[PDB]
Amino acid sequence: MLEAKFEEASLFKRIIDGFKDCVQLVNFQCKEDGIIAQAVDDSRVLLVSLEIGVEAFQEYRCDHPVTLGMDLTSLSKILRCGNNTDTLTLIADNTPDSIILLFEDTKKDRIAEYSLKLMDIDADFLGIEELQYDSTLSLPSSEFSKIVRDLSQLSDSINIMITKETIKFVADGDIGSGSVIIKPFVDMEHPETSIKLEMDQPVDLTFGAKYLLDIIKGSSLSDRVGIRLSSEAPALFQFDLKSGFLQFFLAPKFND
Amino acid sequence: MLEAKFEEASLFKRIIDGFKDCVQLVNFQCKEDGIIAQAVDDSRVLLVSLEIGVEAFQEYRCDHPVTLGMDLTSLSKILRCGNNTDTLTLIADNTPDSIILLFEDTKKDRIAEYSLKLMDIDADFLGIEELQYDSTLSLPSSEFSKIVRDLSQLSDSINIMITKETIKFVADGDIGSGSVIIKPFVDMEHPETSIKLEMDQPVDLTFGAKYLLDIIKGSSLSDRVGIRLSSEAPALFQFDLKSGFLQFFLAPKFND
Amino acid sequence: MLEAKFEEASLFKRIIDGFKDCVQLVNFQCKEDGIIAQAVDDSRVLLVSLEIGVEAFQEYRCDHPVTLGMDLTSLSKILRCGNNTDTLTLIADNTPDSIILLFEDTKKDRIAEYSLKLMDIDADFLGIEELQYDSTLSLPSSEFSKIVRDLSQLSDSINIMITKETIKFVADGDIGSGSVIIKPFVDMEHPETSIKLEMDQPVDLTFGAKYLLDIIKGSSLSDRVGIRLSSEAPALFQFDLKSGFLQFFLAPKFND
Amino acid sequence: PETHINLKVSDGSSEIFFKIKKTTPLRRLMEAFAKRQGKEMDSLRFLYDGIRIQADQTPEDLDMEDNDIIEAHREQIGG
Amino acid sequence: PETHINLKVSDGSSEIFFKIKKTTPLRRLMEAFAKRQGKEMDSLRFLYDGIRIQADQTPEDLDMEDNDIIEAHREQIGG
Amino acid sequence: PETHINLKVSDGSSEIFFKIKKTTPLRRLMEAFAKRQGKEMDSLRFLYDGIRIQADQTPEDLDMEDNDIIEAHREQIGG
Repeated sequence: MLEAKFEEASLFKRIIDGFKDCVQLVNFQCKEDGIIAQAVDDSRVLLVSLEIGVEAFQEYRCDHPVTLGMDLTSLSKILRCGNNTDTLTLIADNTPDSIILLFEDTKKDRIAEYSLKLMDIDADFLGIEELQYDSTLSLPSSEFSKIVRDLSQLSDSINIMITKETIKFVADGDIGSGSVIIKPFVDMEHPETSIKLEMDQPVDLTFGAKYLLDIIKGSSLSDRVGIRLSSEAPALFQFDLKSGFLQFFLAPKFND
Repeated sequence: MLEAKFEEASLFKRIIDGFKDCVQLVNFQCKEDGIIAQAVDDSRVLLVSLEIGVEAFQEYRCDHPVTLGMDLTSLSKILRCGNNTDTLTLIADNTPDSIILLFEDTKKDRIAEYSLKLMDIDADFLGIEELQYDSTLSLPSSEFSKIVRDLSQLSDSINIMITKETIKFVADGDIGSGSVIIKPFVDMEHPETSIKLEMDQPVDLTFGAKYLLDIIKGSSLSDRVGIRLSSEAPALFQFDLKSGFLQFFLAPKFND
Repeated sequence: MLEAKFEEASLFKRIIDGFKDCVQLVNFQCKEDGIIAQAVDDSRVLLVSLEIGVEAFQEYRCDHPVTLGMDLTSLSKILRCGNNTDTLTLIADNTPDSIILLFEDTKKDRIAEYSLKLMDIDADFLGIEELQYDSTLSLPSSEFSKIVRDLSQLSDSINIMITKETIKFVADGDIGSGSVIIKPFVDMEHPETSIKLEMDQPVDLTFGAKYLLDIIKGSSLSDRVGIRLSSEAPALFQFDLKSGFLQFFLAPKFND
Repeated sequence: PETHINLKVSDGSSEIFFKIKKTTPLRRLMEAFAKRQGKEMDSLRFLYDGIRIQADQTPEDLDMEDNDIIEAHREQIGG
Repeated sequence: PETHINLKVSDGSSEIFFKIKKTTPLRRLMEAFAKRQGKEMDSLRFLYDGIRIQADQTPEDLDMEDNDIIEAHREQIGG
Repeated sequence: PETHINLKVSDGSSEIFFKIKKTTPLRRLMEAFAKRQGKEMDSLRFLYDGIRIQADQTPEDLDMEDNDIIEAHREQIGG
């Protein structure tokens, strides 16, 4: 029996909005220590990985593991049905066809109960081990979002290139090209705007801007984004939650 | 001769926006005690009824009754031409082809005068007597608007079902179903949010969500909505104005 | 060598937004005393004329005159790449294929450098001498914008008609007609809202509303608009900048 | 500034009108109705416009109106 | 902080320039023009940039500029 | 309210851990590392997470964390 009452009702919506534009059918696996979800997009260059640990819930209960197959388009719709001061609880019995989404006001004057039919979704062959990475950066997610939105107007391809004290973003296209160069810095007054870089090996990788444009939607979940790059594996873009994360693993393009 | 100067220029626009998505051609009948308008939509399951009594006007004059046939699409356009601090006066002579809409600033620096060609509109056979109803509720119109917008994502049909102390709204569709249950309550601090219910007979009726989606647009006209339901007549959704109302009468769907 | 650093980065974007809906390919000519640009739309009834004098720049340098042919659609895109607190510098060498647009933060943490390929644009036969005009008015640009947006719903044609103390705007169409009459006045409290009129000869001209709808986009550049009308030349709609202007010259329609 | 309110109490085939101050608990008013029916006041659930009310509250608590109705029903937690 | 303003008054084929303080009523200035035309000052309507002005007001009321023009016209409520 | 921080200083094939107060300039800590390498402290550029740091600053200036790393590199303005 699954019963999960969210700390903040709006959080789940924020999570789903985080990746509904990458993949539309996902299995959420509920276990005794939280919820995880993984999905690969159709072209198989992008893997989304979600972990919502137990501490994201006001109250959590999963007797036996259950798999909840959801169309994120449908789910998104039901999630609009939620006042910000409302409580959201996920309820499902063992071997369900339905997930119940139960919205409640403190007074209990307005009880909204949605029951969503589950789907049979094939989620097979999901390999996931992160070799050590050549480089790890972190920066504000809005900054990164802006860099990607800007450069994506010039090209379908964004190159990220990392050197001793420099992160360079480069798009080159028909109308011309653009480079954004950023420098790691700390500002001890407002530390949340810092840019930090650990470079073991310098790296130079290109990514499809269409995918980056989806990944940046993770910005609603957290202030910062961690980017892990290696010359021989998929890149990691990570957004942390309190008790979990949203990861996006993206295949670099081939150097033609 | 018709001369009607609005208390607040923005009111008329608010009124028209209230029902321009239900019907597009309506006759406004001006009489010595105010303006009324009635129209049935094309499928003939919805009747809109408007009454603007004399007290909505700063100044009112109708010597002999006149009928003003208007395309609400055109009218809506002209109504955009109005600054919020402006004055709106409707002017028409007897047997007109035109309604004049006259917008004025206090200084009289900017005089905007629109002259709209009237239309010949057939408005026949409009039967209107409200049998007593099985049940009468009232609630905040924004609440009701939210309930309808939410449930309308699951189904083309919304069921309203009333029992001793309970109002239940139910939509059931392909992706799943949703129920909103609400309880009559009063909060003597902020009384405008109350839910009140008079149930003589319990009722259970289904309505086309597409029509409800139009009816809820009445929310710009008032804080509360009155809903009158009977098992053997059209339902009444009423929005009060100061000196008048906007009513929508809606045929229930047949129980298949 | 061209090097022009803008006083305010957002100004250039404001300028381009001012006329990108009239013409899309324009040559910007840079000279030792500033930047000018002129273009005629495809139907050849509208001439756009831009002058950005040297005092709009924090720092300005043009050794030899250069011509920068730009697609304003592309340019507009690159201009979105600019934080409001950022600095914008235009850089080009002599006989360039590229204009560099260089965005910089004070800290120099984020350097965005765009390089836009120039275009070969035919800009020939641009005659420009303004005969004296029958009438000159000025008014708030938002007022004028509102008048045009409003009247343009009734007709493809707006008539402006000027008499001793009166400016009348008139659109007449299928659904009906509208007239806005305005009076010159001064309000010495808030003088920026004034309407002033110099009429040597009374004038009566009609203009295509589609073009006026583009011209009013100049409102982002200044509070007031100057309108110069003559019965025998194109009308002038002028928006002043600090050190320059945006002019639009518009052919009146023929009196059928 | 009207101080009193007229209310009706009904149970279907019998009703009683009462006048009381807006600030007076509905207790006496409920007991009075319950008496003339020969019933325990605990035997009866009292509704105002769908809202369940308790003898402790006043017309202004419930924000009542001149001529408002209280309906009296038999006992159930349903019901 | 310039205190005086130069204005012109015209009626078509004759004009007169005047200098006055920004804070001085246009009365004298209008009478002066009207005198040299041999006309009643009530015989004349006075416009500034399309605005009808009365002898009671000052250049700063009308927010006037160095070299601004006042046009003098014959009588009508039209006109 | 933890007062001390543990940091590592590395140059590739050799590292030294240090504990210091958050409010103490990195000077001594840099000189110490430079000593055991037998190098001029001016001979070395010191990076923290890509940021170039100078002996004048404290872990809290740079907003450092327990177990953070300072990398020591040879001289260049590149580099």
